[PDB]
Amino acid sequence: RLEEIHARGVLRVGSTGDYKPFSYRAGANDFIGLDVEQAGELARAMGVKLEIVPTSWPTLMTDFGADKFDIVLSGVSVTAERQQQALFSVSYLRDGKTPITRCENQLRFQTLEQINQPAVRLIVNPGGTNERFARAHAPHAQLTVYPDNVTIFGQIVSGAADLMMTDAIETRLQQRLHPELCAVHPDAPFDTAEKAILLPRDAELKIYVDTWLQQRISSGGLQKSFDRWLDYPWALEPLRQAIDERLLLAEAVARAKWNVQAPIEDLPREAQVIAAAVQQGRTLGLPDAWVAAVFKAQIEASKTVQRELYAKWKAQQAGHFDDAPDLANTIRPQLDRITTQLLRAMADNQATLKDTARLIRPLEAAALSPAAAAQALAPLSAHVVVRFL
Amino acid sequence: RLEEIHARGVLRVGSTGDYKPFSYRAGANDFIGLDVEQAGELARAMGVKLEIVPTSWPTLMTDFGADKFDIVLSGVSVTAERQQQALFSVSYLRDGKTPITRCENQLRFQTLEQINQPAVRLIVNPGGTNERFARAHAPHAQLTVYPDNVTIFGQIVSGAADLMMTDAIETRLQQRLHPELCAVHPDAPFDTAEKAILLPRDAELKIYVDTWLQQRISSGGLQKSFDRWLDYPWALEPLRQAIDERLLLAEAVARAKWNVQAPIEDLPREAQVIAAAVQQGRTLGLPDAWVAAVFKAQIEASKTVQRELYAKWKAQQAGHFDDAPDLANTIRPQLDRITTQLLRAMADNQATLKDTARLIRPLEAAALSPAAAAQALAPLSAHVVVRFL
Amino acid sequence: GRLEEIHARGVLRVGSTGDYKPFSYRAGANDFIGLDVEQAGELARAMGVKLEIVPTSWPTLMTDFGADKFDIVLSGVSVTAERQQQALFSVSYLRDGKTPITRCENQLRFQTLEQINQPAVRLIVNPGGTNERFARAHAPHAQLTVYPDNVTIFGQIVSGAADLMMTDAIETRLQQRLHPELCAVHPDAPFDTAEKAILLPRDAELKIYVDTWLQQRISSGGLQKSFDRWLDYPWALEPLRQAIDERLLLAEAVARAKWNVQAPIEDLPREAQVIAAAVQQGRTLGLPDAWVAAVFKAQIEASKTVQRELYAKWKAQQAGHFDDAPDLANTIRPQLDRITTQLLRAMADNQATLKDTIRPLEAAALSPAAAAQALAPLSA
Amino acid sequence: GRLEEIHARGVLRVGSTGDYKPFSYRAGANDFIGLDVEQAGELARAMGVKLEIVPTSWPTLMTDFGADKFDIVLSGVSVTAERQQQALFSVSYLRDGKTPITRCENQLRFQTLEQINQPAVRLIVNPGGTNERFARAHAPHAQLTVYPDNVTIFGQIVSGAADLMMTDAIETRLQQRLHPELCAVHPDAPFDTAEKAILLPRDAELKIYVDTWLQQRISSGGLQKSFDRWLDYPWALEPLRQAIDERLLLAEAVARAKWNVQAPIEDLPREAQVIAAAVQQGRTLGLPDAWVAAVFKAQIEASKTVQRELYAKWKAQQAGHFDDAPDLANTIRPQLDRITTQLLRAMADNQATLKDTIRPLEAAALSPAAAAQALAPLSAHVVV
Ligand SMILES: [Cl-]
Ligand SMILES: [Cl-]
Ligand SMILES: [Cl-]
Ligand SMILES: [Cl-]
Ligand SMILES: [Cl-]
Ligand SMILES: [Cl-]
Ligand code: NA
Ligand code: NA
Ligand code: NA
Ligand code: NA
Repeated sequence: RLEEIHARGVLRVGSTGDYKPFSYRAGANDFIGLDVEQAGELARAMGVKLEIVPTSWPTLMTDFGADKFDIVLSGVSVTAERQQQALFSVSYLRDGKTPITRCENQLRFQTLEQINQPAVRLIVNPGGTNERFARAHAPHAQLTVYPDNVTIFGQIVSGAADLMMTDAIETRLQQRLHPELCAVHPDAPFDTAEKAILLPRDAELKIYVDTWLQQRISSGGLQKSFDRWLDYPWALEPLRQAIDERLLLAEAVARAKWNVQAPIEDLPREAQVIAAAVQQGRTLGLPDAWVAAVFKAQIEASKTVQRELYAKWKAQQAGHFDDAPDLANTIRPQLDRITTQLLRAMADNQATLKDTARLIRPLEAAALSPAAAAQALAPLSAHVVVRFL
Repeated sequence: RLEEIHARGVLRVGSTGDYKPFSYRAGANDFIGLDVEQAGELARAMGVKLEIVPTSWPTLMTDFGADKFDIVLSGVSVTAERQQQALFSVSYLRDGKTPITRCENQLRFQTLEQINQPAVRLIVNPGGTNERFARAHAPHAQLTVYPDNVTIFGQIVSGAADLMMTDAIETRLQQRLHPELCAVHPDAPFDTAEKAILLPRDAELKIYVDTWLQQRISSGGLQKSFDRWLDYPWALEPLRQAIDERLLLAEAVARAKWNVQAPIEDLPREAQVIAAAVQQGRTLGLPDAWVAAVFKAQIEASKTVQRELYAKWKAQQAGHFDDAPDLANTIRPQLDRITTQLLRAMADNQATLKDTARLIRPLEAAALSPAAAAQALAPLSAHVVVRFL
Repeated sequence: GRLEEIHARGVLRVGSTGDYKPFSYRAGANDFIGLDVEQAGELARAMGVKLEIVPTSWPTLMTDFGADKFDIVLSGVSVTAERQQQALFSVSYLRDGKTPITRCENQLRFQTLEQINQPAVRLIVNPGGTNERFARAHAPHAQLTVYPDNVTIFGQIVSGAADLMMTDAIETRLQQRLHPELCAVHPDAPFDTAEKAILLPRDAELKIYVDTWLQQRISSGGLQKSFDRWLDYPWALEPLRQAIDERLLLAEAVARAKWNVQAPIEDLPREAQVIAAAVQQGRTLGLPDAWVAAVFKAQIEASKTVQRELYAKWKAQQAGHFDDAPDLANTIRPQLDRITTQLLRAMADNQATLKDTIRPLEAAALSPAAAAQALAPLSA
Repeated sequence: GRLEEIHARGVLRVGSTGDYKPFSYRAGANDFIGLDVEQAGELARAMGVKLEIVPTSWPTLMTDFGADKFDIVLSGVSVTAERQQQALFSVSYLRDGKTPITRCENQLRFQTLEQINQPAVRLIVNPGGTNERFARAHAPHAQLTVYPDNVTIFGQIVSGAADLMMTDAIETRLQQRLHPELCAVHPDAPFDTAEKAILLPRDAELKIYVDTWLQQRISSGGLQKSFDRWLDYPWALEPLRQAIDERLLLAEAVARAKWNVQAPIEDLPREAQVIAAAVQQGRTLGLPDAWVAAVFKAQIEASKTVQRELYAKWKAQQAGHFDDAPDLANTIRPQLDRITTQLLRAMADNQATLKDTIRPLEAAALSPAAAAQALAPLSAHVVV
């Protein structure tokens, strides 16, 4: 197998994309997380390209049998069912299952006895170890099997189920994401399992991966990676998406203004944007001085992109952009939607935004203008956020 | 002393008003809580009126020495400094100090050793046992002293301090109020203290109070009171304040409209109120159908008050109300402020509003119109809140 | 159960340290006395069962609890959080806490925890305790010897071997009476507060039972009464009683030895010497002679009653020679003279206490008549 | 410390149950052997300190840990969450878990947990264990006897007293060799998974030390090697050795008794009868007589060497009469005949195993020469 990879020139890696902090699909061709980073390092070490292949827990082993990928790096628990068809690496992590529920009912679900009874509405994603564990250790409970995820933890928030039981590390993270949810004794889970790399029945590969892993572990490199991706501000990932998406749109804004040969400064639009942001921010209890600064920065950043393009296009004496979207009817609506998103992210994650060596990953739109990207983030640096509050 | 009370005809009771669930000043002449209810029962038993006298922890004993009140019922810990000047009753409760912090950092602050070091930002209210305990058992930490005890737990939510150490029962409550906060091992506090009634140096009174208390305890009456005031929806208390204050203003609205003999229906104002509420609600992620229903009800309730008054005043041939405030300039502004408050309370406490035998205390404005009061609350009954979500 | 498990087993097992007058004192044997032993009694009666005191100590307190060696603990136990981890408590029957005890000269040297907490000062505590925890927390700079017997620990202060101890203010009220040289430091204004309550296991129905019982006792004045009794109780007399007891138990050996040589029981020379020597020694302790003579006459007559009963028994059995019987002149009579000393010193301390004024001696097992004889001149 | 406290104290204290071949077996005495005893050894050497095995058991495992009876535990301990509460673990040196073992006829009767979990079936486990927890969780309906000795528990299945046991697949691979009548049930496909690792105390510097040590051992093939050694190790011979040992230690009593009557050491009648009776009994067990005779000749000659050494010692001391010396005819010789039985049965089981292939007997304390004599005809070459 190891030769087939070297020949094909590419490591195909299964990843569910549903399991923060291991493997998350933020969109696009944009997977992030611990096990995505590791897949990266392994590819580099073999001297080949990486390809993430999407999978899911229900489809995991059938996708393996169809040879859709070479390995799976996705916070996979070593289990015996899986050992039937597959090899595993040495473990890189030790975890296992603990409950997550609304913060009121933490005491209602301390024990498997408390949990295993017909009163209780249990929820799991399908295919999983999470499904197997719920069927084995809580049969009497009422089990809905809910075939989506990231939004499965919504079902508990909204009272539609009572609790879920999942890996204690998933639970530590989801309690940060949903403040209304709480992890149940995650330092003392109900059981133990290894996390390791799913491999095919090929011993030379297993030896390769294991040697690789043991090196990474002993040298501190995995420990480092674990620190990064747990202290990673998963909560700020929407905030980042909003700032990012808004800036990338400045390209379209420029195209449209260019066609009408509008000037870049549009003082009416600036006043409205800021005035409307402040109003919306007051309803969310944000202070106005700060909201204004934030949005001033967003505008100034946009305008830097615009100015760079206008310069370029004046030099070209460029003409008319044919599939440029409408400013009033398409674009400006999108921008106003994002303003909302951005303000809400500011409102929720005021604490998370004061931590300092817990820091966001870099914007896509530094590709477009690194200067503009800096401008946009400037008033969300911890020091100014503390300055305001 | 017991005779001086009977003579004066009034029991003067210290209460800090800062310590849910014992003693809270919701405004006004409006104290509520366990120890306010108890002060009530003691007054009744002596056959006298109750007067709450405001105090605070910093002023507690000086206010006692100035004979500003007879006793103090306010979740007061028995301590030796206080025993110097004062008697105590028998205990009605046994507690003591445990940390509260963001749900992430539960594990960071399990122990006093973990807590007592210069990295950590500790916060306490002044005057207290809480201040004395933090100075004695955690000197190396950074201690900000933040002189308002109701909004102090905001400072932790918002990352401005790391944790607070306070009575484990206060911590049980504040974790319910702020879902993002979590109590640290409140079943296993760092220490123990009695809660009891602060009394003056007079033995006949002490015997009276103690006999009273022992009766209340043995008969189940205190146990009952404890159940009530812990299951009391403290979270919904602002929501209730907003609905209440808004309805009480309908009295002013009627006075003003009466002077101009305006009609009660104003369909423009109705459309604007609802339209503006829905908009604001969208920014808070409330669903619009529900916000509209809620506010329809608030309007219909206002109009019921108006109609009752108009009828009354036609019968009286009442004249002109001289100090009636301006509708456009004074009143309608206030109403719009309260709309904001009300929406935010809806946004936060969607879960709390689905619990059913945890129910709010009755509105002040049932004095004005019980029918209107019913109308206003109707679309915040659990069944309709669940119907919408 | 738990309340049912007790009713079934037919016995209430109660922890008691036996080291903490006036709550719980082990005078020997199966012979516990004090406030909390009396209370354990009343609770047993109320449940309609027998009482069994189970010995414990402060260092072993909670491990003994976890091994289910007893049902409850009644022993002047402070409510503390460590103990609340494993256990329930009753309602408090007392509110107290820690205050210093020191020699009466140095009362003013140790008014405050600042005065106390410094490296000059020699502090002493019994181990296991709240007393140990409090000394470590509130006086770390002082020099701390940990002295593992709580009854004779107050001797160490008297004798200058430590400067002070810090303990429950009620313990301090008592020990200042027992050692006239020691004085309680502001016991009406202790350094802190604690509840005393009954340690219970994690069973709510029992807690409700005990609490209802206790609240009754408190509200009716019955606990207040019990407190008055057991503080005004003449604790001073307990060594005197131990000495009379030990001396009488030796009459068994005396008889064995005399039997082997078939000596007669009455020995008028020995009687005169014993009394004469007691009186002399008593004069040095300022005891009046008439009284010492009476006391020791009684002790002699009591011894002889034991002897006579045994001689009768042994004549009937035709018992032979007792092989491991100690020598009279060389082993036994020395021991008797040692105890005479102890007995006289106990008399000398408690001359006042013996105007005010009892359960049986251990040696009522041997001869109840002799035991009566021995106590007779400590009436009145 | 902790690593410093060990270096200071000069000794590594290691828990071992002594009940779990091939990891940890207590043959007696201060005589532990196995994979994890060998490893404990290597770790001690690496720290530059002496080893002390501290006995423990599964029921007492964690309480003994909390009482600080030892530093670490190396005993084929599964990583479990209960244990993680009080304790750290090393990296795993093995991945295993539970599979059935039963008589070779009933292999097909117990393929699945469904087949196993029902009231017809007589299940057996040792207590304290993961083995007990797993049987209670995954097979409640079965009849569960809890049999508190883990070495002879597999006898109960052989003898039909229970139907099967469920235990670590590696334990099952070994016990099927030891009892030919028993068979492992799909040990390449267990019902579940667990790590084996070293139980450590809450001290991170030590954990780093042990882990670095272990990762080296693993990556270099040294643990794989050690696994091969201790599975191919002739465990069958350990009872045989116990019987030779016990029999020789009795020669001390034999001498005491003969000394009191000043009997001579050589007794050619007794020799002929011992050998004659052993051969007869051996024929019923299908042992060949020539070999049994050799073995027992050696046992006799070895006994006599002990006797001679003691007689010499006692003549020099002019020792007198031994007062609590047992009777020869009535107490001792019976015991010797009981052990002969044991010894022959151990020979009968391990005829194959005695084509392969030792440490000292306990009775080298008594006479090293005699101990050599006793073992001499169980060198391969004499099994001609
Ligand atoms: Cl998994
Ligand atoms: Cl207080
Ligand atoms: Cl405490
Ligand atoms: Cl205590
Ligand atoms: Cl006295
Ligand atoms: Cl195990
Ligand atoms: Na010290
Ligand atoms: Na005194
Ligand atoms: Na053995
Ligand atoms: Na069963």
